[PDB]
Amino acid sequence: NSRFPTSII
Amino acid sequence: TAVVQRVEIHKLRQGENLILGFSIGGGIDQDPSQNPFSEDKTDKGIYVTRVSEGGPAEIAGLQIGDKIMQVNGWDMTMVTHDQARKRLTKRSEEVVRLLVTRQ
Repeated sequence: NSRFPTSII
Repeated sequence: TAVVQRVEIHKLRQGENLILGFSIGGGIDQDPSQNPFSEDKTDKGIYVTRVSEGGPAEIAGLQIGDKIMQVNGWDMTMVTHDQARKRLTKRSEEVVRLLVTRQ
């Protein structure tokens, strides 16, 4: 989802 | 319906960085309606959106969909996405304890 950004950590 | 879990992640060095082996979504600056993991679509909390097979988070017991309530005692319920990211990735911290809830 373009509108649900996620970040890898 | 939700159960509290406490996990203790030991970060893995990957080059210059210490990594945790998972991904997050959410935050008070984001659109909570787009979070597929929450029960309440106004929930602006930080959720685990992916877990790396064999990584530190998996070994520690973290699971996709977990809601992160605290990191090393720091409240994660009303933070921006970037604040959450920064709290999880302090270069000085090799061990991070997460308080999560799991549906």
